[PDB]
This record gives sequence, C-alpha cells and structure tokens, in this order.
Amino acid sequence: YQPTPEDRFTFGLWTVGWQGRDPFGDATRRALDPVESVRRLAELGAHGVTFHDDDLIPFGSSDSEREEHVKRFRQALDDTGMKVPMATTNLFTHPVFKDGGFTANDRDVRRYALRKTIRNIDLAVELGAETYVAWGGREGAESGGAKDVRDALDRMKEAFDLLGEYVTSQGYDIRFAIEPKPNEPRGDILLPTVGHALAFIERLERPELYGVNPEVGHEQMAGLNFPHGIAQALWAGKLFHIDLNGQNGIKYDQDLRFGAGDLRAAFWLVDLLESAGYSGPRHFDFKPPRTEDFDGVWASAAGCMRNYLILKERAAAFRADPEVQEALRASRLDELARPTAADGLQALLDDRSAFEEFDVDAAAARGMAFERLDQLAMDHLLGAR
Amino acid sequence: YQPTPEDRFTFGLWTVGWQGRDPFGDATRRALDPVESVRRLAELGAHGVTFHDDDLIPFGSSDSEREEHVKRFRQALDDTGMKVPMATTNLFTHPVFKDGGFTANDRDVRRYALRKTIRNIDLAVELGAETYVAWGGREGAESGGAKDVRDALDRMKEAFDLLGEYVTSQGYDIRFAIEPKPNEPRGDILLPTVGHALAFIERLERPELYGVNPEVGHEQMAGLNFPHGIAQALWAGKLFHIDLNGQNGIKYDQDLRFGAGDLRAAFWLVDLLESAGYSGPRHFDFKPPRTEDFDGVWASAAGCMRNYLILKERAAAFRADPEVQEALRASRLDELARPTAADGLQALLDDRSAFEEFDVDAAAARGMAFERLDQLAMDHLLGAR
Amino acid sequence: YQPTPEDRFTFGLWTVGWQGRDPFGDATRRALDPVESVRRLAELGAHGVTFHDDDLIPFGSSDSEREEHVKRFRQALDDTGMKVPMATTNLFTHPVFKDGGFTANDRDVRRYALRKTIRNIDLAVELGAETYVAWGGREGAESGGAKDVRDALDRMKEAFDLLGEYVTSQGYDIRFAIEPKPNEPRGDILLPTVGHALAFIERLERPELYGVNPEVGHEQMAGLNFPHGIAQALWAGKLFHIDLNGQNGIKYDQDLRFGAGDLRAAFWLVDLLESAGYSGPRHFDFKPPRTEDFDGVWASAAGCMRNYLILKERAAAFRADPEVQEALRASRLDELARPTAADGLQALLDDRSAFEEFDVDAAAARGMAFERLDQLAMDHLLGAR
Amino acid sequence: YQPTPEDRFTFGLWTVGWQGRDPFGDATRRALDPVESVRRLAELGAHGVTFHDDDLIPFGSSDSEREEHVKRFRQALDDTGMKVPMATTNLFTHPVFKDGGFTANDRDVRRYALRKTIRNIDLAVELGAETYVAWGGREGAESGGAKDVRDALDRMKEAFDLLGEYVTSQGYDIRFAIEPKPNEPRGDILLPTVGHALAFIERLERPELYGVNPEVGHEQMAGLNFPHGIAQALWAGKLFHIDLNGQNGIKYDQDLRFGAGDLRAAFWLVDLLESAGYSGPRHFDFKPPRTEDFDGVWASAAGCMRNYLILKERAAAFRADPEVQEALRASRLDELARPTAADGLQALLDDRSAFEEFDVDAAAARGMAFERLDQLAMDHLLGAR
Ligand SMILES: [Mg+2]
Ligand SMILES: [Mg+2]
Ligand SMILES: [Mg+2]
Ligand SMILES: [Mg+2]
Ligand SMILES: [Mg+2]
Ligand SMILES: [Mg+2]
Ligand SMILES: [Mg+2]
Ligand SMILES: [Mg+2]
Repeated sequence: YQPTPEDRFTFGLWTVGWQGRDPFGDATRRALDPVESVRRLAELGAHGVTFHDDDLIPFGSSDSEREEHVKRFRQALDDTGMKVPMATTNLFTHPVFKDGGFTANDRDVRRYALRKTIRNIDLAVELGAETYVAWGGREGAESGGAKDVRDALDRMKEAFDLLGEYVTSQGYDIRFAIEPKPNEPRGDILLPTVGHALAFIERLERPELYGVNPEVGHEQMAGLNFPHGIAQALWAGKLFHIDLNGQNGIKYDQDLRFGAGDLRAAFWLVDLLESAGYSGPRHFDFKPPRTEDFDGVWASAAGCMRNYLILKERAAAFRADPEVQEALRASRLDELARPTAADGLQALLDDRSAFEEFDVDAAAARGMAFERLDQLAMDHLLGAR
Repeated sequence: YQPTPEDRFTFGLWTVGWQGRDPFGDATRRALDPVESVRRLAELGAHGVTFHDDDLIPFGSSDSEREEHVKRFRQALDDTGMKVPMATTNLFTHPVFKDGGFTANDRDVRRYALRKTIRNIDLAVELGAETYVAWGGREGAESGGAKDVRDALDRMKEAFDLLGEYVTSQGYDIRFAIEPKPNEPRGDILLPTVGHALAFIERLERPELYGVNPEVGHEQMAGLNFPHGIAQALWAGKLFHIDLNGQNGIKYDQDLRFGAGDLRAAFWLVDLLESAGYSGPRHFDFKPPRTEDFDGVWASAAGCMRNYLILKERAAAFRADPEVQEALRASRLDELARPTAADGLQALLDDRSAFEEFDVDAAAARGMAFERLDQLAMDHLLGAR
Repeated sequence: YQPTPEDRFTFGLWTVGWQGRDPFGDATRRALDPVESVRRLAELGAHGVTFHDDDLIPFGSSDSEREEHVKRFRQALDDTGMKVPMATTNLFTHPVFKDGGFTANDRDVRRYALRKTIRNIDLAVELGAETYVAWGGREGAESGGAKDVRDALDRMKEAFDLLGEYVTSQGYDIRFAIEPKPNEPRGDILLPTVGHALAFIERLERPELYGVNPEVGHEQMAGLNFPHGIAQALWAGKLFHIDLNGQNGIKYDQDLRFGAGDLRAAFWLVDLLESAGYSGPRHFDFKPPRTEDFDGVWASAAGCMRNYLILKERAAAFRADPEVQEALRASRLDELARPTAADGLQALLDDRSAFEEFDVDAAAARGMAFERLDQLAMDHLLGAR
Repeated sequence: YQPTPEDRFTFGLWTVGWQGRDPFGDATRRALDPVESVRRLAELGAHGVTFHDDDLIPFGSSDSEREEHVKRFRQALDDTGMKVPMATTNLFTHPVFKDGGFTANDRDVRRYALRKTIRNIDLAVELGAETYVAWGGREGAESGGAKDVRDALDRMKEAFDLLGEYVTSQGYDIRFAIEPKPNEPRGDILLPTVGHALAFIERLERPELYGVNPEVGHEQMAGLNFPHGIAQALWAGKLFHIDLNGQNGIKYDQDLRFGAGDLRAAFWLVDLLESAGYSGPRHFDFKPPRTEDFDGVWASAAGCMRNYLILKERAAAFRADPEVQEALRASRLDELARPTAADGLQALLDDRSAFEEFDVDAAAARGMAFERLDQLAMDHLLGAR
C-alpha cells in the first residue's frame, strides 16, 4: 500500500509542524523548518503541501524577510516536485482577532482582517493554488448578548463579497472554500456545520465562486454523519476541498490521523468519494500526538495515507462483489434511483394503485434486508472476504 | 402572567394528547377526544391547535367516518374561537413507512406517501391553515449501504417540487415549512439541522414557497446554539413557523415543557423573536411526562405559556435598561451593525490605516467587556434588577 | 467463523423477539413464541438464552398458566441443550413503575417491586441461572425536585440488602449484577455509569454478592471509553456479566448488533476480555432494526457472533506478532507493569536520582512511539498483516 | 448581594491569573503577580486562595528563590486576612508529564512525580491547607494499546497509598481529594467521573483519608446530572471539596463563571449543598474569557460569588414556601424518606397487601404531580414569587 503523487495526498505545514502545545501543556517538539517538512513529505510520497500565511512568513516580517522566506520555499518545491494546491489565512492566533476577523465587533479589526487576507490571496495565486480556504475559528461568542448574529452575518457576507470582487477584478483563477466548525475555540462558532455554510453561500453575490471544505472531525463534534454531509455537498455541486482526520465522538477537536476515530465512517466516506469520482486533493489536517518525537511524527503522517489506500481497496472490492450487487437489488437501491413520478402530477393523482387500491399491509410486510447487506460490508472491510 | 389569544399560543393535538408510551413502557393515560382538548386549551388561553391527519381521522377511516370526525372538530372550533394555523402529515407511524415516506427505497411507498400528503393539504386549506409542516422522521438510515444519499435527495426534491406544483395549480394560499431533526427514530435523519434544510430549499424549483420549522430540542440534540440557528433563518427570510419545548443536552428527544431544559437559551430565543418582530404562532410541541395524570397534563401546558410570558418581560426590561444600552455601546455592538467597507474595495486597498499604519497591539489590548454585559443579562433574567 | 456452544454466546428473549415499536411507530413484526426462539438460536450455535419474568410469563397470569408456560419452555431447553445462565425482572414496562420500582416515591409500589423480584429469583434458581441482573430503568427523574437522591439511595440500598438477605437465608447459589445506564427512559437514571454502580456496591451489607453488568452502548451514551470501564471492573474483581451491542455515539439507545457502531472499541474490548480470561457468558442485548423481517432478524443475530469471532482472531494475531511485542517494549508497557517504589517510601525519599539529580529534559525528549504501535493494531484489525 | 469572608468563597491563582492561551491563540493578558491577586480578591470579599506549586514557585527555582516567593506570599496573606484552604500539584504542564505523572509508562517519571508531590504537601501544611487535591489530567491515552488500564490502576493505587503513608508518618492534619475529568487534554482520562473515583477510593489501604473534588463542568462534559453526582458523594460521606463553574454541554472544558452554562442545574446544586449543610469552601475554578481585559477579569470573578448568593436566596425561599411544602407532600417526597420494609423480610413475604391483594391499576392511576412542583421551582428561581 505505497502512496504515489498520483494519489494526490497533501498535508498542511501546521500538521506535521505542530509543536504540541495544548491548553494545559508546553511544547514537546521543536519547530520545523518548512524546507525540511516539504522534503520529508515528498519522500513519504505526498503530492503537495498547504499553508497559512503566518506558517510560512512569521508575523511582523519586513518585505525583505518575506522575500527570502518565499524564495527558500519555492526552491524546496522545485527540488521535490511538490505542489501547493490550497492556502489560507491565519485570522485566529494573534490577540487582535480575539473577537473575530471578519465579524469582530470593532470595525477597524474587520478592515485589517480583509487586507491581511487579500495580501495572501496574491501569494497563493503566485504559488499555484487553486483553492483558498477560510476557517473563521474566532467568529462567534461565549455569551448571548456579545454578538447580534444577523448583523454578524451581514458583516460576513460583506467580507466574502468583497473578496469575490477582488479576485474577479484581478482575473485570478482561484475559488473559495468555507470550512465549518461547531465550536472551539469560541463557545459557539458561526456557520457551525456543512449545512449552515451551504445555505449561507446561496446569499453571496457570486455564489459560483464559493464551496465548502468540510473536516471529518468537525461534523463529528456535532454528532453528525460525515458521509451524509459530504453527499449533500456533492449533490449541491459544492465539494471544492476536503480535510481528512479522525475524531472519537463529541468532545474537543482531537485531529487524530485519518482512519483513527470512527473507522466505519472512514470506510463509507472513502466509498463515496471514489464512487462519485471526487478529483480534488486528499488533504490531511491532523496533529501527531504530543507523546511523539519526530520519528512518530513521520510514522503518523505515513499512517494517514496508508489507511486511505487500504479503505479504497476494501471499498472497491465491496462494490465489485457480485453477491453485494445482488443484495443491493434485494434492498431495492435500484428503485431508489428511479423517479417517483416521471409520469407527472395529474397521472399520480389519477393512479388508484397509489392510494385507493394500494395494499399497505403487503408493502409493510416486505423486509428491507439491510442487516444482511451491512454484514457483507463489514466482512469486506475486515477482509473476511 | 395570564395568556390571551392575542399572544398566539398554539398546541398540537398529539402533545396534550400523548398517552405516555415510550420504548420501554405502556400508556399511562387514556386517549383524549380532540373535542375535549380544544375546549380545555381554549380555557387556558391558547389561540389555536394543530394536527397530523391521523390525529384527527383514525387511519383506515371510510369517507363517511372522515366526514363526521371533521364536522365534530369544526363544531368545537366554532364553539371556542380556536384557530388552526398549521397542519402536517403522519408519514412515520404506520409500518409501511419503516424506511421512509418521500425517500423510501420502494417506489410504490413513495407514491403512496405523496397521495396521503396531498389529501391532507386539501383539508388543512379547508380548515384555514396557512403553514403545512413536513417532518421526515423516517427519512434516513441505520447503516451506510442502505441509502444512497444523493439519490435520496433527488427523491426528496422530486416530492417537494410536486407538492409545490399541486398547491399553485390549485391556487391555494399555503406555504411549506421543513422541520429538521438530527436523529431518532432513525440512526441518522436526512436534513439533520436548520442549516441543511435551508441549503436544500435553495435547490427546489420554487424556493419562495418553502421555509423551516425549527424545534428547540432538535438543534440541541446536535449540541448547537438554537438562537444562533434561528437568527440565520430570520436573516435568510425563512422563519415560517417555530416549535418551542425544552431539552437537557445531547440524548433522546425529551420534549419537555418550554422553559425547562436550557433556561438561558430560552431567554435569548425570546429576546430574538420579540426583537425581530416574528409574527407567526408560538407553537408548543411537547409531551407532559408519563408520570402525570390529566391534572398535571394541563398544569404542564399552562407552564409553557407562563414561562414564555415571564421571559418576554425580562427580555424587554433588559433591552429597555439605560445601563444595558450603554454596556452594549461599551462592547461595540453599534460598530458591528456598521458596514466594514461602504467606501468600497479600491478605497480599502488604498487605506494605509487598515494595514501599513494599523496599530495591532493597541487594538488587541482593548477589552470587549462581554462579562459585565452578560452579568447584567443574568441579573435581569433572575429579577435582581 | 462458525460459532459453537463452547463460545458461550447467549441472547435475551426480548432481543430477537423485539416487535419493532419505537416512540414514533407501531410494531413491524409479530410476536415470537419463546419456544421457536430457543430452537432457532440453538441452530445458529448459541449457548443459551436469558429472560425477564414478563417475557416468559405474561403479566397477570394465573398460577396454572404460569405452570405450563414454564413447562413448555423447559421442554424446549431439554430438546436443544440450551442453557439459561442469567435472568432479570421487568420493573419498567407496567404503568405502576412509572416513577420507579425500588425507588418509587410511593412506599406500596416499592414493596410490590421487591415481591415481584423475589418471585422470579426462585424461578431463575429453578432453571439453573447463576447471575441475576437488575436494570433500574425507571429509577431517576425528569426534574430536580421530584427525587431526593440521598433518600433514593437509602431506598435502593434497602432493596438490594433485602434481596441479599433472601438468597442467603434460602441457601441459593446466585449472585447479583447491577446494570447501569445514564438516561432513557428517565431524563437521568440513578447509578448512571459503571463507576457509580461500583461505588454504590461497596456500601451494601454483603458486597461480595454484587457485581456489575455493563453494556457497550450504555457507557457510550455518556461518551466514555467502554474498554477502560471494563478494565476498572475487572481490576475490582466485579465483572460478573457483560452485555454486548453497538452504538453510534451520544444519542438514544440504539442497541445495534455487536460490531456495529464503534468498531475499534469492539476490537479493544475483545482483546481485553480474552487477555484477562473472562469466563462468563458473551451476552447480546440488541434489537434487530424494525426495517427487517424475520430472515433479517436471524441474519442480525448471526452477525453478532460472527463479528466477535473475527475480532478474537485479529486480537490474538496482534498479541502473538513478534513485531508488536517489540513495539510494546519500545512504548515501555513492560515498565508500566513494574512497581514504582517497591523499595518503599524512605528509600524513595532518599533517592536523589528521583528528584535532585533527575534529568527532566532528557526524560521529556523520549518519544513514546504510540502511533507506530497503534498502526500495527490497525493493520492487524484490517487484515493487512 | 454582597459577599463576606463568612461565605467562604475561594479562587485559584490560575483562574484570575489565566493569560488567555488556548489551542489556537496566544496570550491576551499579562501575567499577574500572586501578591496583587490576593489583594484584589480580598477587596472583592473572597475568603481565600488556592495554588499549584508551579503557580507560586516558578519551575526550576533554586532553594533561595523558593524562599522569597513563599515569604512575599505569606506577607500578602497576613496583610489581608486571606486563607489557603487547599493546594495541589502541577503534574500536567511540563513536557516530562506528557504520558502522565503517577501512571506514566516510564518508571523514572512516576518516581519524580511522587517526589514533586511530596515536596508541595509539606508546603501546603506549612501554609495551613486542610485539603490536598490531585487532578490527574495527563493520566490516560489516545489509543488502546498505549496503556494497560489494570496495570495503570495498580500504579495509581501505589502512588496514593504511598502519599497516605507519608502524611500519617509525619502526623499531618491533611486529607486528599481526587478530582475526576472524562477527557481533555488526553483522549480519555482515567477515573473519568465522580463514580469511578469513588469506587477507586474503596480499594486504597486507608480509604478514610481520601474523598472527591468534583467540578461542575467536568461531569457535564459526560452529559451527567451534576447535583445527582454530588448527592451520591454526600451519601457516601466523601464530599471533601467542590469546584464551581459553568459549562454549555458536551464539548471542550469551557470553565465559565459560575451560574453561566446550565442555570437550572446551578440552582439545584446550591439547593443541595445548603440543605445538606456542606461546610467546605465554595471554590471557583474558572477562566475569565480571553476577550476580556483586567477590568472584565475582576467583573467575572465578582459574578461567580454574586450568582451563588442569588441562587442561595431563591433556593431558601423555595424550601420555606408553605405551598411548595404541600406540593412536596402531594408528590410523596415524605414517603420516599420512609423505610420500605422496616418490618423486615419475613413480614414483607407474609404481607399479602404487597402482592396477592395489591391493586396495581389503582396505584398506577395516581399522578405524581411533578410538573406542578417543578413550575413552583421555576417561579421561585425567576422571582415570579
Ligand atoms: Mg480539527
Ligand atoms: Mg481543518
Ligand atoms: Mg422533539
Ligand atoms: Mg416538532
Ligand atoms: Mg441498551
Ligand atoms: Mg442491557
Ligand atoms: Mg474544568
Ligand atoms: Mg477543577
């Protein structure tokens, strides 16, 4: 199960570069040079890396210091064949964003956040990125009076509309992806799920330029079904990017390696992405636990790609099995794909076999046979077939 | 704190009429005649009642039996002044809906569900309802292979589009409201939150005819902030109806009386509905606990309306307090309402005070003073002011 | 992966016999005769069955009707070789238990509950049971004033002490196992976790006669780690019985077939039970989904035993792998098993290498190498080794 | 509602001294001198303060530096009348504790943790503390193979037994209190609830020396009823200390000011502590949100004490109301306090009115009248009585 750049696996600089600070503990690992991360990831078989502006260029850097951080990075990209398909803005670490970037109560902070964002869009375009992600981690509140949510959504729409106007006036080939999260670090975060972000996008001036960047663990922090949520995104034509990791239920954001946490949900997600032919990057937003040294950091990153490839094999075998294909027919998945009333409204109203003469007791007595189907999926997942 | 029909309080027949069957226990109360429920609710000061088709007309009734169930009901409505502002369809109790109504895998069940729905829309229009609610409680799955969610959303859109075509071809003055729920009775339910339902509506052929009917307890079953969710609905112009009750965290759907469960969230919800001038009915979808006899049933219903009126008083006092109005200015809620960049994009890009000359350390040092504000809200809620 | 009675798999009559009533829906399956259940389970390879009194003998039966229900049951047990290792009391379905059995506010209900329990202990002893389970599903409250919890724990201790006095005065060879659950059907249930039940047992007059009967899904309804909880039970010498099923997170009690829900936790549980040599029955308390007919009922029951046997194979292979045994040494699991200070207190206080001369920076820099270990467990679970 | 030292309100140095670092953000406030904290808290009306060793004495301090940190602190205590009733050990911040203190896999780390603990017990005794708290925040695991829980509980018992032997051999007047937490910062923490800690204590060599220190928010992170849990602690005679704060459901540990979060649960907790006459300190373990400057820090601390005093007034009024006292009799809370069978086992078995002649249908028909009672509690809480 060896990865190749063909598999389009990408990692953020901040993932393998996490030093291990949590709310109760100091760093257990030293800082990584972004040059060494690109090199070690290329040897593992990754396709590319992503960054926040402040991961690559330390906050407060002069214009010359900015120049050589970028130029060393580009040299490592050139030396390895590594791509940069996505980039994003840090609007959550500096104390100035403690009440938000785009929806901070202070007007002057909001304007700053937009200028800080615009500056990095230019850089992402320079480096070849096709997707620009926005994670509004500080947008929200800990108490009810602190934030009028309707005014906040007006400010959030204003910010995204202005960014839309910037990229089209520049002629940039880049699209935006909103990344939802229900809570942490704020008590409640605005646009808390994939659904809320999808609904919000339809009110932007140019909705074609915006999609979603869902994260496995984030929807699971609301106890939601992540494959179900991704299906609704694909059904709406809005899955621009995806963040893969593991999470063990409703609690703090664990960011475990992909495959850890809810293993069956990982299997159903891989099944769905491969079946629908999602062609974007398979991006890992995870943290190697702070119990680990650097050897365990690279072992954990290798594990992300390895688990994806195993699940892909098992899901392909599941769908290719003639016995599963007949069970799907037994469960009437073929009938679900057929229109309910292609004959139209008047014909349905005139169809006595749909009501007056419909035999409800016979239909009710039919088994769905879902449990035999699900055990075939288990058997395939576990390799007992 | 006496309710009057002016306050527009409504109750479902199935709420005060719940006999107390739960997954582990038999009924503790006998069945209510819908005639007696309308009478006892009118004396409590309610404005109206709502129904499922099968609450009013027992399933399998002939056309004559249907005729006198409706006619006795209309007589009680006439005798009391009680309204019927909403009605809905039972697509979840009969065994034939065990895999869903609109998205059942079996095509013939889907057609039946649509004919059963259409028949009750006619009746709701006859009785004066202006909102028709759809709660797809059986739409979803317990296992991943049982339901292809993209096909299911195609079937769900087909059903809602057909209902849209029916009411406009008839010239009916009625609009639809989708009621989300994340789980129970299925393992995962489709459109699990207000956000998912809002996003789905924008893909219907006639989106103006559809809104949402959120329930307090349902969003809290996903650990979400219910007032935040209602604000996004109002911001989108889609709050057609609301269901009020109480819930104690992430667990089974408790349906407690309104005010119970998360009391502070109830206060912030009432604040929001009154401040935005929501003019629809204040509908209670709750269950009197099965510990109670009929005297405790009516005591619990009285409690719903009473708690709403107390919270309304405390929230009005909060907003009218000159000391709270100055704290809101201290927290810069006035600045949140002002546009970030009414001067436009080019001016923002040319504004050095928004980046090059912006003093981030001074802005960061400013306190938001949210905790003083929130304690004023506490003091007002508890009546220590 | 064929089960044999050697594997000691048992099922409750109420599991395969569940008719499919949930809070929103009528039964989808007809009632099973307990005679046919014993026969179909024996052919699947089960070892035995368990019962509530009211599963076997319909409530309100005369003494003659009781006589032939038992006698038909015993004949089926004799015809199949099926055992009855556990039995329990229904103190939750009849309306008289709406506020509890052992801790009902009404004294006369509490006395009835004890007499109903005592009568079935006699029967369980007659049928050969060695464990008597108590699940206090109605013990608890929906509101804070309804139940003084200290008085309730006095009443709960009084009941269990009296049952203890009954079995020892009769000379019965039977022990009790308390089954915790955090909520549902009450808003909060007393003794909500394995921990609370373990602490309670130490205050009974004869603590040696009582242990716990934990359920997979119940601890997961509080977001807890079920293998961790079972380890604490084994460490205290109190794992008398276990209930196996699946559950998908914090929500209503799903009672899915074992292996479904959190698959990795099922693997770690099987690892622990086999490694510690737990010799009690492997009991399944599950519900075949109401989507299923009777063929899917037996398919789901077969699935429980099948998944246990696969996980047992994978866990044995994990522990037998020489490469995993060296990784465990790399992670210092051997050092965890060694005493911290067998040399005693004074020697530890006199040991400068434990404080004054301890090099904290060197110790901190050591990797735990937990992520390489965990991926070996993944590889073994998935059969990629 | 003015606090006085009579009310016995205490605060940790780390609470008002929190600088505002969270997993995604840098500090927003500067460090407090412990001298200024004691002074500002005394003026607010607090009774005392608590500390971790490393809050008071920076890690790595020499023996002289230790001498004047303590001596400046004692001078501020003397200047204000402030007490120090509790102290505890930091076994979670330094990287050396990344896999735990008492249950780290490395033996030499475990020995260090015990020596670091013993050193601070001596200091707490010197400063007058009567309770020593242990919060094992790093004890646990992120993956199943990393920690054998039975070996870990052997190591945890060994550590607590050794500390027990140390204080009794020294003749110290101090007792220990274990503080449970279900998760964060580890994926799962050992002894995750009040119940698990209570059960563990009964296996220590000298169980009389150990109790529990429960935290509001920690039990709510498992969705549990905190007043119920405190009742079981009081029933076992083990409530040695309590930590008060607010929390909004199952998510990260919010540590909000007391009264925030679940307000009704705060009311029922205050009712219980005052009714049972708990005489220990009312300790606040909270964090002023990082949105705040220092004026909002002291406003938030004032809010903790203020909300406690308001709830105490409302709960006293509730219990003193003659109409609530008669409702309690209506709900048969008086009967719950009476023994079920003081007449003994044989008399209960001979009592036909407890089974053969018991009229179950009459008993079942009685209403519990819990909803009228609970609305009286609401009315009293909100000051509408
Ligand atoms: Mg995350
Ligand atoms: Mg992410
Ligand atoms: Mg509900
Ligand atoms: Mg509802
Ligand atoms: Mg269960
Ligand atoms: Mg069970
Ligand atoms: Mg805490
Ligand atoms: Mg604490």
